[PDB]
Amino acid sequence: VLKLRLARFGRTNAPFYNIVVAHARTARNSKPLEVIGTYDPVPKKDTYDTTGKLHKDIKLDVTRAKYWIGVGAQPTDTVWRLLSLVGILDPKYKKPQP
Amino acid sequence: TIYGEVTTKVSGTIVRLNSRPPGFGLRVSHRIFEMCRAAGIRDLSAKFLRSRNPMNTVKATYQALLSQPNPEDLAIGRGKKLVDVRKVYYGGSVY
Amino acid sequence: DSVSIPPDSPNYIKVPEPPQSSEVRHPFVKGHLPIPRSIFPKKGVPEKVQSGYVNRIAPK
Amino acid sequence: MKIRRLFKYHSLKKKPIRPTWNKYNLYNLATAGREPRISGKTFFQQKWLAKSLTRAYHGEHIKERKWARMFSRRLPAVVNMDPAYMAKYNGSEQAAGRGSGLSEPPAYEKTADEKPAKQVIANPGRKVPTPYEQMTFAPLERRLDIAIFRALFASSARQARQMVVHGAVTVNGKKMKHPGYLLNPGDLFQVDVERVLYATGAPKDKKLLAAAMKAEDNEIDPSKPYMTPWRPRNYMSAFAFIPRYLEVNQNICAAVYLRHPVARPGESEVPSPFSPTINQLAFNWYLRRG
Amino acid sequence: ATLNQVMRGCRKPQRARHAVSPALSSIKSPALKGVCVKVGITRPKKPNSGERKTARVRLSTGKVITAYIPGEGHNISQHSVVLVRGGRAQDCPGVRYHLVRGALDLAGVATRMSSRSKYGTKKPKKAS
Amino acid sequence: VQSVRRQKMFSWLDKKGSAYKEHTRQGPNLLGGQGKDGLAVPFPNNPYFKSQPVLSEGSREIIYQDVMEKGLPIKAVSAKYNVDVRRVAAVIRLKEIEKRWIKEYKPLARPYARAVMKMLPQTVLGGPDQKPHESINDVHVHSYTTQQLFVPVSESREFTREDAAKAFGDHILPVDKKLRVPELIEFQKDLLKEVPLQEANRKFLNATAASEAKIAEREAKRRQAVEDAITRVKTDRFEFRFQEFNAENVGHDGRDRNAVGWRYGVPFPDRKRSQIKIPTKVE
RNA sequence: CAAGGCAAAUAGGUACAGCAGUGAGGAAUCUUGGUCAAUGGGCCCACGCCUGAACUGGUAACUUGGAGGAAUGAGACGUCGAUUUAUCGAGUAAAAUUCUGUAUACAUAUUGAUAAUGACAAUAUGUACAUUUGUCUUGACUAAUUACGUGCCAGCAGUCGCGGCAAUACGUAAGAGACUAGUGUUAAUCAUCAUAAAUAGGUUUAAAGGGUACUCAGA
RNA sequence: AUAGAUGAGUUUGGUGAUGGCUCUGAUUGAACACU
Ligand SMILES: [Mg+2]
Ligand SMILES: [Mg+2]
Ligand SMILES: [Mg+2]
Ligand SMILES: [Mg+2]
Ligand SMILES: [Mg+2]
Ligand SMILES: [Mg+2]
Ligand SMILES: [Mg+2]
Ligand SMILES: [Mg+2]
Ligand SMILES: [Mg+2]
Ligand SMILES: [Mg+2]
Ligand SMILES: [Mg+2]
Ligand SMILES: [Mg+2]
Ligand SMILES: [Mg+2]
Ligand SMILES: [Mg+2]
Ligand SMILES: [Mg+2]
Ligand SMILES: [Mg+2]
Ligand SMILES: [Mg+2]
Ligand SMILES: [Mg+2]
Ligand SMILES: [Mg+2]
Ligand SMILES: [Mg+2]
Repeated sequence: VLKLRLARFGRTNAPFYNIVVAHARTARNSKPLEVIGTYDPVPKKDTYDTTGKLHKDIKLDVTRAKYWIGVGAQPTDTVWRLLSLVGILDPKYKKPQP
Repeated sequence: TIYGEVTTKVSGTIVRLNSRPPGFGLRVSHRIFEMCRAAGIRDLSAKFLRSRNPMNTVKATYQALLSQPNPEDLAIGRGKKLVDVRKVYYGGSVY
Repeated sequence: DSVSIPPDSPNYIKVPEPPQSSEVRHPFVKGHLPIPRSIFPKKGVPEKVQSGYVNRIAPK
Repeated sequence: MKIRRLFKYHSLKKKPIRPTWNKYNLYNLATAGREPRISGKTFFQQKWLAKSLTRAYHGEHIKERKWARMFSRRLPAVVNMDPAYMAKYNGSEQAAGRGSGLSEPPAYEKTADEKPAKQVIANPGRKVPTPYEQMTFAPLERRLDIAIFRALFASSARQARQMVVHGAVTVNGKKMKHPGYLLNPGDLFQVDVERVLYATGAPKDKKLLAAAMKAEDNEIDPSKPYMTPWRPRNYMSAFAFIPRYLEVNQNICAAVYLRHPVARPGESEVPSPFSPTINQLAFNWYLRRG
Repeated sequence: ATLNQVMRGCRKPQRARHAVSPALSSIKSPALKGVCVKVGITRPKKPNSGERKTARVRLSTGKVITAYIPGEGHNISQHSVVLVRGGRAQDCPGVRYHLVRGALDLAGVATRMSSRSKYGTKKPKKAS
Repeated sequence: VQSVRRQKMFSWLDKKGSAYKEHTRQGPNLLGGQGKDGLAVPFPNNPYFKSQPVLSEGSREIIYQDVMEKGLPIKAVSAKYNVDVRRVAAVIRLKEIEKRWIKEYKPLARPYARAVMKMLPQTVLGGPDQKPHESINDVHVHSYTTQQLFVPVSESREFTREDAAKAFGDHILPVDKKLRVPELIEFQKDLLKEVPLQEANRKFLNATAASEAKIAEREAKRRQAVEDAITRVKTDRFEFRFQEFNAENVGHDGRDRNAVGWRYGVPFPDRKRSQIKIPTKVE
């Protein structure tokens, strides 16, 4: 079952992820079929910016992720959330308005 | 530095001197460093091939600094220019 | 754009250097990445890119 | 913890030259030997003597093990080339003759003739040599703590390191707390003004201010570390020189790292109180550390 | 040798050289533990003269080697568990090992003031 | 009682070294003194390192006002006063920080600036321009052009700089293209064609001004092309920036210096000597 | 399914090369922690359950990286070791003075995570503190000296060697040279070594031309 | 990837060769001794 998931890398207290296309039943950090992109959870801050805003750096190959999604790949809950922001899929969860 | 490369032999003590680009330094042995430092050379490489006799080592190195290929005698002999590419490129001898 | 570049950053004034003005020797990067599999045949035009291919394999 | 290597820093017996404006250092620098005798010393005894001399000034606060790896065998240099020559000549004349150039009469003949021969065609000042040997410790000039010392913002390389470790410096408008940061061409490092005044300002002797509270222009402020009115250090004029690879602004106590130290024909951009004979011996030591 | 003679395997490794401490070099160990079998004296060869204190030791591997006791004065005897390290007495044949003086049972020289690390002597702690 | 060595120190520090206790005269007062080329020497044993002049305070403003008010290209100002383009750009950056301080009502280090500038040699630009501040045509010595080559050619060949560049390598350029202000060569060629100096400067200004337009264009197209790949999707808390890239550029074996991703088959180099764990770039 | 060890008898389980841990062996290598919050996986319509993988805390200088304090300091007109009472040093060294607030401690805030869920910690800012020396070497190779004791004895040594009564080599004392939270030693690997030479060796007298050349294969 | 190629002690009454051994450089999932 092809899955678009995150392979955790980095050091202690410094998580760095790797968006990959691997088989479901395989080690988390094994060499995948491809590497779609990376993901950094800790938000950064613009160098010369004092407004206080924060952003998250995410490198992603949309063209390559779309093909795999179209042939039956099942992204995890976290990768699904990212693809929703990009506009490829619909949000799986939403904040209750009532 | 010296002109090109020189290889001399003095009774089983062969010395091979090589010219090196500027800023290379005197990456030579302890006896060649003194001769080059006294003659005015600053960039060179050396290698003892067969033997390392202290005396013949210095005799061979002295005969090598005198047996350098004269770039002008090689030109008149062959009837062909031997252009100094580094001189034309920079417009003169960049010491 | 978000905010103008201040005079502190080196990008305040761009002065491109001439060609062949440095010789930085970058080290060898250890490790490899998986080679993505080719999706189309090297030669010829495949059928996957023709019109109506998606509608045939994924009909509503 | 004071290590055994600092017990005699400005000793008048050993006479070491240190990177500081201390008066004891000024005397050891002024009365330093013109050329240490190396005639009888062997090749190792010369390389060691040159290493100990040069290492007492260049990167004195850096472990020997670390510098051995920081030492680079790449000695950069530039070449001046005016456009007037290029416009007229395209380098063909340099290959005249047999490839090296048109030969000129020997010197013992030019003095004999009355008229001087025509001048050779080439760039101006194209026969003077370049001091490559004196750029051995150029990599140390890239450190952030050294650049602060060469800009005259601190009284020594040890004090310029304190400013960085204590969060008093900011490179590119951002705080930098690492004295080993290797500056890049274009970085603008800026030190706090209050530290530059105390570092270069004259000592604050409470006895002088006693007779001051009673008796443009600046008033006397007895609530500041340096002595008011601010006056430069006593013997700072003897060490007042800013290298060419820096562009400083005394007003805001800032400076830009234009480029790396680069050699030129007849000039080097690396402060070193040692002749090319010593810098050449120190360069051969670090090729193989023996 | 012709390229053909090299194709058939004429280049063979050089004959091995014996190690100074085979018992340690063979198994790639820096030191071994052994039970002292005999503490005697060995005489140097032609040039040197004296009585070198040695110890016949039976290593943990099983080898029975002869180690040299450095320093002045030891406190080991029969059935003493001592630590053996590489080395060799250049004038005593068969004495191809040394004994660590800060070892299990072998004590360090108590009256040693220089090179205490080589003889396992704690600092005197005069002021402390 | 003071030792003999100290007694000699204070002896020299009172008669010969007393000239350095205070800086009375304007200009350098170093130990080596003036050299043969009229440049002080901070270290007598090292005659090659000389104290070079620094841009005077009033001179820094001239460069700033010319580039900002008159809007002249940096290349023209660099060639007018013989100041390197890398220094002209730094003078403006540092001057802009002064305007911020003066605008923010911050106290400058005026007492430290005036005293220090009296210890260094200066070069006042404008009318009294005795010598050029520095060399603006210095070329970097490429490693390929440092080799001793004697190419055998015809006895009557016109070996030019172009031919020499090809002899060092195929991808090498001559020094005519490695200059920071290449518009000067075109300017000097006009003086050989008996062109009026008034017109020779006009062409030079238009040349530099035209080149800066191109450079400014490439920069704009670059930054615009780097933001087209970033799709900003604001959220409740932060702003997610999705940078696009090609997942197929990993080389023929997966080993590419510019590849994106945490490479596999490599352990941590943390236990290696000379391993850098300090920021190497502060944007 | 068979055999042996432990356990079990009419029973018919177990094998920690799963995590932590114990014993043994050895020169030598750790906690019988917390949590499923993050990433991954299994089951499930869904919610949700489970996860010794995993993430985190702990132990060890094993390694790497960083901190580990800078400036002033001349008449305490003191002290110490040499000796030429003034020469040669300890020595700008110390004390003392003027500053900083580094590792760390504490507080606050943000973040790791979002539909919600935080075991544990990072980052930023504020305030506060100036905290050890150790070790090898000192004949030449190899940077660095004398004195006394010892007398081929005691010992030193990587190599050459030193020691037999005026030893720069041993053991002490002082000085000197150097590395430093490390320093030495042992073991090992590469290079040194063109010291198995494909690149690139050599064989009269130094290791090494076969007793001979017709000849299949092979160059 | 264009800067990258280096020696030293030791056989002899002595010289020049041959040929080993050892030191000089870098390192370890290292151990030990003094810290
Ligand atoms: Mg022997
Ligand atoms: Mg001692
Ligand atoms: Mg000893
Ligand atoms: Mg276990
Ligand atoms: Mg088992
Ligand atoms: Mg045991
Ligand atoms: Mg989980
Ligand atoms: Mg999950
Ligand atoms: Mg579910
Ligand atoms: Mg802090
Ligand atoms: Mg959960
Ligand atoms: Mg010596
Ligand atoms: Mg001998
Ligand atoms: Mg002794
Ligand atoms: Mg450390
Ligand atoms: Mg025969
Ligand atoms: Mg036969
Ligand atoms: Mg025979
Ligand atoms: Mg004979
Ligand atoms: Mg030989």
